[PDB]
Amino acid sequence: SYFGKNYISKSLSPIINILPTVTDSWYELVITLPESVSVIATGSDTAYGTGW
Amino acid sequence: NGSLLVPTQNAVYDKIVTVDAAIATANTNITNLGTAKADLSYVNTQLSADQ
Repeated sequence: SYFGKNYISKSLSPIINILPTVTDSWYELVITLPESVSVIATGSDTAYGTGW
Repeated sequence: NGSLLVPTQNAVYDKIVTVDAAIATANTNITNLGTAKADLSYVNTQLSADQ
């Protein structure tokens, strides 16, 4: 577990100090939820600039 | 098409980038076409001179 997400290591060899965010060594199973339940999308309107 | 989901910033940004790349490619095609492909005035003048 890492920042509220679950990452499954997929490297065939031991990995140490490799963050769960790296897609090469981790899977990051996207949390399946009841899609019928209308989960609200909190949208931070923070005027971005098309380079971020 | 049917997607009750929420679009990520990265997917939208990448699609925007490739759309802009396609638009720029079309614009450059128009640029290198007009200057080297399409012409009516001087062609008509040379045709009239030949006639």
